[PDB]
Amino acid sequence: ETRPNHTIYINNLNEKIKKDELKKSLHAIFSRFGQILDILVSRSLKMRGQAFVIFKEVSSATNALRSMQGFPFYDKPMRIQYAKTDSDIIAKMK
RNA sequence: CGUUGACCCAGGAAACUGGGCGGAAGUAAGGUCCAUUGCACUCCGGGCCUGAAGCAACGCG
Ligand SMILES: NC(=O)CC[C@H](N)C(=O)O
Ligand SMILES: [Cs+]
Ligand SMILES: [Cs+]
Ligand SMILES: [Cs+]
Ligand SMILES: [K+]
Ligand SMILES: [K+]
Ligand SMILES: [K+]
Ligand SMILES: [K+]
Ligand SMILES: [Mg+2]
Ligand SMILES: [Mg+2]
Ligand SMILES: [Mg+2]
Ligand SMILES: [Mg+2]
Ligand SMILES: [Mg+2]
Ligand SMILES: [Mg+2]
Repeated sequence: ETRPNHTIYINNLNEKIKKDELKKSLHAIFSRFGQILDILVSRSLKMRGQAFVIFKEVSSATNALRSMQGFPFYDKPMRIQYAKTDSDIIAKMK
């Protein structure tokens, strides 16, 4: 939401983009900010235009957040929040 | 779809078994047109057009 999460929630994503290449482009732009646990993207009716990237450390998520906030990606301005709830791996990876 | 195999994973002392992995399907995916600004982590909106593939080989449609 607005409380620092390992995982950022991105939206206003250009839905015209194919799935894997939407990752590929996302994973590159963001891996700069730190180790990246995974990137989830569905093009379903209600999951499209949105991506979850999960970082190892919280600080990576935080830095990725404000730095990239509101920038144009594929001709559309990203909106970034902290994700409302922790991504699954965070537990599973224990 | 069948047979004989490769490789990964789970179980098993093992033999092997299951999945990954085939005619799958007008599915995935692609173009367009509509509709959606959507908080998820076991697919998964609709129309038209186009349209695949198991990892290898052979056999069969
Ligand atoms: N998809 C398939 O069933 C492939 C069969 C084909 N005859 C082959 O040997 O590869
Ligand atoms: Cs085994
Ligand atoms: Cs198999
Ligand atoms: Cs469509
Ligand atoms: K048996
Ligand atoms: K098989
Ligand atoms: K088969
Ligand atoms: K399409
Ligand atoms: Mg064993
Ligand atoms: Mg087997
Ligand atoms: Mg077989
Ligand atoms: Mg489709
Ligand atoms: Mg259709
Ligand atoms: Mg073949």
